Order: sequence, then structure tokens, then C-alpha cells
Amino acid sequence: SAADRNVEIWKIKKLIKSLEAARGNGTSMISLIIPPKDQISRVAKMLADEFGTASNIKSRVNRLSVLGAITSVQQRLKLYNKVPPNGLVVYCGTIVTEEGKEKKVNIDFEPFKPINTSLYLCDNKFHTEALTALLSDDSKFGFIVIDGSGALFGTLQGNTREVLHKFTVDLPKKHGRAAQSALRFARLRMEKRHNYVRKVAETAVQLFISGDKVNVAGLVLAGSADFKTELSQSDMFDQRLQSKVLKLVDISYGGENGFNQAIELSTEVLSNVKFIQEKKLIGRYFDEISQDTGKYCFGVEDTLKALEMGAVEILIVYENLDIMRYVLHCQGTEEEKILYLTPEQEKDKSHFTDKETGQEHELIESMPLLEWFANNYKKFGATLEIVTDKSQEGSQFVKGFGGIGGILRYRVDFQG
Amino acid sequence: KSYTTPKKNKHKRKKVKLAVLKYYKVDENGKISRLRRECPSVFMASHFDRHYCGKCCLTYCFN
Amino acid sequence: HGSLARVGKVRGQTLKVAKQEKKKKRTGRAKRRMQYNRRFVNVVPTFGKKKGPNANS
Amino acid sequence: KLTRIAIVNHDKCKPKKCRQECKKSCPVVRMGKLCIEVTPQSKIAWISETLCIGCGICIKKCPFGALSIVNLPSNLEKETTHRYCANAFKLHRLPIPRPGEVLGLVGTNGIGKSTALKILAGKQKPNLGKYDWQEILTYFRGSELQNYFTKILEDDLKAIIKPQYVDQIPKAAKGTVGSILDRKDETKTQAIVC
RNA sequence: UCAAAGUUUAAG
RNA sequence: GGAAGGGCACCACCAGGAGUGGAGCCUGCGGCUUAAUUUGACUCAACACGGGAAACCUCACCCGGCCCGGACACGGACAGGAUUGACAGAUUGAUAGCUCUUUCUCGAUUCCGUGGGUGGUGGUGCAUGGCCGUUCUUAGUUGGUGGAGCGAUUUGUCUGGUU
RNA sequence: CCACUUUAAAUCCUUUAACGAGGAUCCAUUGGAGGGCAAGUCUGGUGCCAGCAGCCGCGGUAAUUCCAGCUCCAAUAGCGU
RNA sequence: GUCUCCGUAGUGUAGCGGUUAUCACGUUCGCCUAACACGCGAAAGGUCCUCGGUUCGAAACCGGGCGGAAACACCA
Ligand SMILES: Nc1ncnc2c1ncn2[C@@H]1O[C@H](COP(=O)(O)OP(=O)(O)O)[C@@H](O)[C@H]1O
Ligand code: SF4
Ligand code: SF4
Ligand SMILES: [Mg+2]
Ligand SMILES: [Zn+2]
Repeated sequence: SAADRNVEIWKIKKLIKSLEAARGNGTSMISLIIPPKDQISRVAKMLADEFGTASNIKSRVNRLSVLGAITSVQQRLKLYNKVPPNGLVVYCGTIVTEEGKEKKVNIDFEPFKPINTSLYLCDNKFHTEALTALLSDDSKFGFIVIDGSGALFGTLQGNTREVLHKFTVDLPKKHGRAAQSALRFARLRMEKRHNYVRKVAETAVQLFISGDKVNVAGLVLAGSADFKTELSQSDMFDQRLQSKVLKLVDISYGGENGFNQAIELSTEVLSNVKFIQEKKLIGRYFDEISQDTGKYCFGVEDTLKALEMGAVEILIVYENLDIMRYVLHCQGTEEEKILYLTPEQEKDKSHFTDKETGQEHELIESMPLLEWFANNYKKFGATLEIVTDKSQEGSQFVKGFGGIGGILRYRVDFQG
Repeated sequence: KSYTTPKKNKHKRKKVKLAVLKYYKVDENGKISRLRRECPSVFMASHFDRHYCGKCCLTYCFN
Repeated sequence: HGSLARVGKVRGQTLKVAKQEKKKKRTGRAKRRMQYNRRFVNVVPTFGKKKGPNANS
Repeated sequence: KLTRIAIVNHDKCKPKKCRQECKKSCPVVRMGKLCIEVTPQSKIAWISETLCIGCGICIKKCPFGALSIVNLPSNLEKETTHRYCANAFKLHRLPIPRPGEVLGLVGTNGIGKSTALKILAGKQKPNLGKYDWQEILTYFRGSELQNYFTKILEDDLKAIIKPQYVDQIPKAAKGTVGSILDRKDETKTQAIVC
């Protein structure tokens, strides 16, 4: 199910947030990650040697803690018999926290999504940078590799390199050694070749489409010999699939040996997709401002109000955003209020005396707003869109408009 | 030191010494009448049904 | 690798302190007089295993 | 290389009738910055063309059409010869009057033509976009402008202006045509000019 | 009156 | 030093014995588990070791609850008694006056700051003391004066026999 | 700041009347303070970070080396790179 | 499309109708080592590609399935 996947993603996001905060002493923590194809025996051996090396670390507190961390991860790996699909992630350590509570901790988990990253690290903190990068990059891309020998279809997350399907073909020879038949054989050769293109296109429709709408956000044709060209510029290739064709890549090799080549050449064009979608989005937002319309809104004080009411269609946010949702509470009367505060207005603020009654109105701790948007944008209108500061329109949105706004479902008036 | 919300602190007592306390009445200026009953073995106080002491911890109640 | 993040970490969170007041200090010859007088005439005491012009126990 | 200039038409901008406005609709002010300063009191609205985006929102809101925001090249900012007030006109360079040669200014009105004429007359000191005479002369070196102004400042050159508006002259002076000419004689060349 | 014996935290 | 000369030790070997390693259990330890399964020590020189055979105590660990044993001072607090200590009955594990309720009490104790204590089987043995242990149970180690070397150093403290 | 002198005419110095000092004022700076190399095992912060450091180095929770305050040292209308 | 062959513990392979399915490596567990490697001693692990048949009995013999791989595709 899709909802169950979303819950698992959120659980793991929460888990990562708790691990980032952790911290401990020296280099006690053991950030370990395993890729899916890898053998467990090989990792178990590695850890055993690392345990051996640690067995002469001059320090006391560091050494013992590290040995016990490596001991624990080795035991965790004994519980598995193979590295599960999606890879494995193991985070062992001896965390310090409040109440002087030097507690040991071990979190192995099969992560959501296939990850391609190996990692071993020891440090004072847990290294959850690779995971956060996989959570950000959800843009799957598709990869068709054409060749006279045989095709290949595959997919490509930020890290992960998939193979969906492939075939080979027994195509005819270039030449026909009869004068009259040369013409006919040539026409027959061109028909067989077109039927191959037709077959490839049909297989692409089967694979890359999901519920009459393409799952992949990009689509790379690679190969040689103006064959990938035939696929892009052809009426047989379906337009809904064809419209997202981003590169035609000239490679050497064919099949899996060329798949990686095609990725490397295509890497620059693939990274630019997110940037283009941002430009289109913010460009559409700024259209409304250029004309009268009045659909657009901006700033927490306005955009949230718009969101509460006659809702937004699209809510556009900067990635980073400072602004934070605090929960203010009264000592005596039990009155409360929530406010969305900037970095200066949140850090120190004499505003929060109750005034009417005459008491100190204590600010009970925050949940950060952009996270707040992510929590319950389903509650409001929907389509939470994060955008960077890189594009010229994006930089305007961040610097000028404060990195927050929304495109509204209908016209709205405002006051004050 | 994350203190739980529903548990909270348990406030200690606050006494109320309500000015000077009266245990007597003036009958015909010279003589005096005593209001509350005294210990046998010091006023044994008037509980809503019981008669409780404040030192030797003796107790009584007429059913 | 390594971020340009902490850039002015220690300069930032140091405890700021006022630079006090004392006096318009003596300058030129007058200063040199004073420093001559506090090596060669005022103290000149019985020794106790060497001196220390900015000593502190 | 492009920058922006805010302009507030002081005749049209009446801060009392409209309310605050601009501030409420400006996305830089709604962020929480000093892009526009107004209040119900005070005369004319001020805008920081540094902080201003040039979103073109405040112009659409303001009820009188008081505000304008234009785009000027960033090359010009060095060569500003006059600016009277904040959020007002910004003159760049001056014409280069040559002695014994009739200078012909050509260009449409409302492009700092009058202010230039006043500067060259010597009525208006070039504030140079500051809003000084040695500093002004140093700014104008390597060119006949510094010659011109030095001539003005010690030898008191007499600035005389044939005006644009001719219909306002009748309602000021009195008497015959011949009488006024006789009064204003210095060269003593009435007849030849007539 | 000569078999084989390779290596040693980044964690101060 | 998988270099050479001596010479030695059952924590080395030989010649043998008794074994342990296999079985069941006793116990220590690591792991897993768990609210917690407290912790030190991991080659000889960690592991029936901490004198450590813990029902309670021990006890640190965990989950519940009382108490102050918060000295003294400076002050505020001084009596329209500051505000130590209480049988009910609800509650509670409890016959903890712990709380809500309701009568009364030492009477100069108190509560609040600040300085500041005090405690702690909390952290740190890689901040130390003392005490052990080990290197290292073998025969080794040292300065004065003289001699040799610019000097670090060396000689003495040795070819040989002897123990 | 009157006046003289100066000077081609001035200025400046010089000459000279009249006003013109309690330092809270008429305010001395630039670089240092582990060694080389003059001069703090001072106190507060940070904790192999930020940073200093020509060289040797210091920084991983008692920093004589970092950022600060205090004191001290060198030269002094100068002194650093 | 034709004819051919091969699908066996994690990997590569043996296997003459009656087998505990062979060998090597890998894996785990001891020891040895300060540790590691090597070394020594133990252990665990085959849907014998899939289905149906012949057979007293099939991992093999025979049929079809799903895979895989060579050779042919010539004269105009
Ligand atoms: N004294 C002033 N104070 C404020 N604004 C002025 C003043 N004089 C002119 N303006 C503004 O400057 C604008 C142009 O004036 P000006 O430069 O004199 O004309 P031109 O551009 O023809 O030379 C006018 O629209 C007027 O609002
Ligand atoms: S234009 Fe400059 S000033 Fe006028 S609103 Fe947009 S931003 Fe604020
Ligand atoms: S600008 Fe238009 S709106 Fe803003 S104040 Fe001046 S007048 Fe009122
Ligand atoms: Mg030095
Ligand atoms: Zn009694």
C-alpha cells in the first residue's frame, strides 16, 4: 500500500532525526551501512579485524566502548543470514544524554528503498548523511539502451542502479548479393529493423508506465548507430512516454556494460531536472503576481491564513526555512496560543507576558514549521512543493518573498 | 530531567493561624464559661462527629 | 571535504567583557623614567631565587 | 548590470487618505524589513531602492498611482550629477557648454532638462546624488565643466534665461514694449535688435 | 653437514 | 635478530604421573534478553578475581513512595503569632499526617535570596596519594675519586675457572 | 588669535599682545607575552573545533601558544604585513 | 524456425538405474596466535531447473514445459 509506505518513510525520517542528535565520546559510534548485493561474511570479517585493531587503542574510555560496539554489530549480523534487499544499515554506539545517562544503543534496519552506498565510520556522532540524501532524491529515472545486438531497460535513483528488462535479437545482414533482390532485401531489412523499434517501444510502455501515467520523471535513450534516434523521432513511441525523453546518449558498448557509461554521460542532464521543475513552478507562481489575478499569497502571516480558509492549490516553501511553530502556555489561567516565529523573534522575546491577567506566559517548546507543513499538508489543499534558492526566480522567492507562499484555488481578498 | 505532565509536583501544606483563637466566654464579668471540651488524662477539639485531641491523641464520639 | 560552517565559532560565542577604565598612562620620557625607577632604585631587595616582572602565584 | 529606482509623485501621494497600504502589500515588508516607511501620519512615502525587489506590487495597490519603480542600468550610478530628494528624479551628467558656441539640447521633457539649465545657470548646486564646491570641481575634472564652474564661482557670471512659458510674462511686467526695452538697456543696442 | 613461518589503530 | 658463544627454569622440554579439553552439574565471564538484568578487570600479569557463596540489608541497577541529616552568616522574615510537628476518612503498597478534609502545636523553630556549604558505591585510576600486581625470581643496580673519549658515554661492573 | 615681519602678493616658521591644563581632561600607538626572543605556569570561554603558529609547535574538557579580561614587555609618533 | 546439447549445497563441478549424491572452495564452531593470516581438528548445507511417464525403484531412461548456449540460414 501507498499509505503504509508513507508511514514507514516517516518512521525512518523520525529515526534518522533522533540518531543525528545523539552524540557521545571520542569515536565510540559505529556508523555502518551495507549495500544489497554484498555478502555478510565479508562484513563480519571486516568488523573482526576492526575489533582487532581497536584492541590496541591507547585510551581507556574510547577503546572499551568501541570494542563493545563492534561486538554488538557482529552479533546483529549473525542474526541475519543474508544482507536483505534494500541493503542493511547498522548504527552501534554508546550515547551520552541528559541525566548523565551513558546508554548503549544498536539500531539495525532494512531501510525503505534500495540503497547503493557502503559505509563504515567511527565517530562521536552517527553519520546519517547518506540516508537523508536518499530520502530527498525520490526522482526515479528510466534508461533505455538501444543497440543492433540487443536492448536494455533500467532505472536509476540517485544512488541505485536497476535492471528492469532486456533482450537480444537475430537481425539480418547489411547487404544482399543480388541485383534485383538487393532492393527487396533492403526493404525487408528496414521492416525487420522497424519491428525491433516497435517492439522496444511497446516494452517501454509496459515497463515505465504505471496506471496510464509514467512513473519515471526522466527517460534516457542511449546506444549508437542512430537507433535511439529512430525511437525518439518516431510515431510508434507513445507521446506520454516520449514527452519526457531528456537525453539521446552516444555510447560505446551495449547492454549492462554500457548502462553505467550512459548514466555517467547523462548525469549532468539528470541533476538539472529538479532545477527545471522549480523554475516552472515558481515561474507559474510569479505569473499570478505579474498579472492582477490575486490567486498568489506570501508570508507565514498570510499564507497560513489562506491555507486555513479557502485553501491553497499549491503551497511553495524554501527547503531551509528558519520559521518555527512554538506553543505558548499560561501558568495560572491555563490559556494558550501558538505562533510562527522568526530566528530573532523566537530566541529572545519579552512579548510573552500575559498582560491582561498579569503573568509570565511561558513558551513551551517548538515543532519546526516546514516539518509542520510536511505533517499536515494533506489536511490542507495539498501539493507541498519545496524549492531551492538556485534559480533566478527561486532566489527572488527566497530572498524577496521570504521563501514561503502559495498558488490559490480561487481569488482571495486580504486586509491588514 | 523530563518531568511528566499529568504526574506534576505535589504541593505541601499551608497553615492558617486565624488571628488569636477563642476558647472561652465572659459570664457576668467575673466568672468564665469554657466553650470546648478538655482532655482527661488542652482542648479535645470538635470534629464533625468525633472529638479529637491535639497532643496525647485520644479520641471519642457519642453515638 | 569538510564544511565552511563553523567559521567564526569561537569568536562568536566567547563571553563579551567590558574593557574597564583606569588612567591616562604616562608617555614618552615620563614612561621611561617610571620604568627606570621600578628596576633600579625602588625595589633592589635581598634576592630569593630570581625575580619575575609579571609574576603570579 | 541593472538596478532599480523608486519614485513617489509628491503631488499624488497623500498618506492620510489611503492608510498605510504599500507596507501591507509589499512582500519585503511582510517578511519584516525596512523596504517601505509610511505611517498614517507624515507626508510622502519612502522606499529603500536597495531593499526593494521591484516586484511591481506596491504600484498596483497604491490608490492614486503615486508610486513608480523603474529599471536603470548600473553604469549610470557613478555618473549622477543631481538628485533632489529620496524617491525622486535622478539626473546623470550635464551638457558641456563651450564658450563662443551655441549648445543645442535635444530631448523630450521630464528628463531632467530644467534641472540641468538651473545647474548651468548656477542657481542649483549639483548635489551629485547625495542630498561642496571643491568636491564638485574635483568630480568634474578633465572636462570643460570644471572650467565652466570655476569661471562661475570667482567671476560672477550673469545667468539669464529666456523662459519656456511665455503667457505668464504679460501678468507680471507693465507698460509699453518700448519702455521695458529702454529700462533694460546695457549694451545700448535696441534699434539693431528691433 | 640449512623444510614452512606473511601481517600488525585512523582512534593521539 | 628465523646471528654467534656460554649458562639457567617442570609458570620450558625431556622420562613419567595427575589431568583439563568430551558428559552432567557448580560457579565466573561475554553475548542475547530485559523496566533493570549495576559494575570494575580481557595474554601470561582478566574470567570460584574484587575476599564478589546478593532472598531482605548488602546496592550501585530499575519502578514506586517518605525524609533533610540545607551548617553558618548577611539580611529579608519580628506577634493582627514567622509558620517546625498532626488520630480521621477519601487516597495509598503502607497503620508514608505523603496529599484533600478538619482540630491544634515547639514557640523563636521557620520559609526566600545570596554567599556558601554538605553529601554522593556519581565521572575521572590517562589529575594524584597509599597499597598491591607485574617486568623479573632471575642476578642485577648504583654513585665518589682517578683513567679513556669534543661528547652521548665508558671504565670500575673483567679474558679464564668457580658458584 | 589682534599686529608686525615674511613675501612679487601671500602663506609658513620667527617675533608678539589678548585668551588658552586638573587630567573625567589637551586620552599614544603598533605589535607581542612556550622556545628561538624582551615579557603571566593569572582568571573566564572553546575542546584536534574555531583558530594561532615565518620555524619548532599549541588546540582531542585544568590551552603558559586559540577567542577574551587583567597585568607585563618591546619600540614609540610611530609600529606592523 | 531447424538440429544439438546442458540445467545438481553459496560457487565451480563429479555421478554405470538400488548412493548418507563426489571433490575443491566458501560458511559456521573450536583450537593454535597478543591478534590476524596460514595451519590443525570438527560441523552444517542440495526442491538434483519444471511437470508427466516407463520402472518393484529414476538425480539419470523416455515425453513435453521454462531457461541457456553453439552451428546453419546457401545459387541468383
Ligand atoms: N523642489 C522640489 N521638491 C520635490 N520634488 C520636486 C521639486 N522640483 C521638482 N520636483 C519633482 O521632479 C519632477 C521633475 O522635475 P524637473 O526635473 O524639474 O523637470 P525636468 O525633468 O523637465 O527637468 C517633477 O515631477 C516633480 O514632482
Ligand atoms: S516594489 Fe519594491 S517596494 Fe514596491 S512592493 Fe515590490 S518590493 Fe516592496
Ligand atoms: S504610496 Fe500610495 S499608498 Fe503608500 S502611502 Fe503614499 S499614497 Fe498611500
Ligand atoms: Mg617569541
Ligand atoms: Zn490529649
